[PDB]
Amino acid sequence: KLHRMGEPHGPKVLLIHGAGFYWQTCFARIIRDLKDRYCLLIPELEGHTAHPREYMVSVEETAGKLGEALEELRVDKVQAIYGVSLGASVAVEMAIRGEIKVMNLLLDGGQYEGMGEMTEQYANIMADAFLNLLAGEHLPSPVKENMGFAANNDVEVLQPLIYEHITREALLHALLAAYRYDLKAKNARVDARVSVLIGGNEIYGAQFTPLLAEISRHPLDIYEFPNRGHAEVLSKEPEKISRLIREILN
Repeated sequence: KLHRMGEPHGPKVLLIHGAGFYWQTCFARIIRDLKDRYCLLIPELEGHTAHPREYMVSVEETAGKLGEALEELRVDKVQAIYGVSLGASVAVEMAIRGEIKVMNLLLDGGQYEGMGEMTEQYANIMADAFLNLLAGEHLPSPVKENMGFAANNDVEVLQPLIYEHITREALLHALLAAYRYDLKAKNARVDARVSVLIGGNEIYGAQFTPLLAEISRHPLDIYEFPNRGHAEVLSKEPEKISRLIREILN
């Protein structure tokens, strides 16, 4: 389930949303800003739809299926993948598999550790936290502070990104996939230039940049956004993501 907008023959830009998000609300403004010129391809993560017929199994299987959807459209090269949160793990995995050639990765709030048997317990907390946002209830400490929302702006920032018809099972499976992914273990190398977007209020925003740096055959570009938390630039200034994509693609 890969949605296609903008100029079909234009350069290809893939936009991959995160766990609990929705393709159509995550990237509305970005699509509007780039559709004049770019071919925007926007997948739905498994189960992130009104009537889900399946749920996510792993970052690897989601990346594999996406590569097949791209092949359907005869897309074998993309100029950029932007991925937010889990979507950044799917982007990286696409760069590693190599079915499809990837020139640039823009990774916003990626988490790539691989929690092994703690995966279940973290997924369940985060699942509940995210659904609670739909009630306007705040994230539990220390998650709230770690994600960069000590000002209690987590509801105002994240609530608009949570898919309003998401089911807990779908969200949970996506989070299990997110937390299970272990990038270090792959001993991977990517050709893509990697750019990392980091919100300055994310307490551990830079934790994974060393890992990404040994993966890329090219130096990393880091983009810092001050007083911003996890996915805050996407939520409230997606137009800066648009500008950055255009800039990197020149």
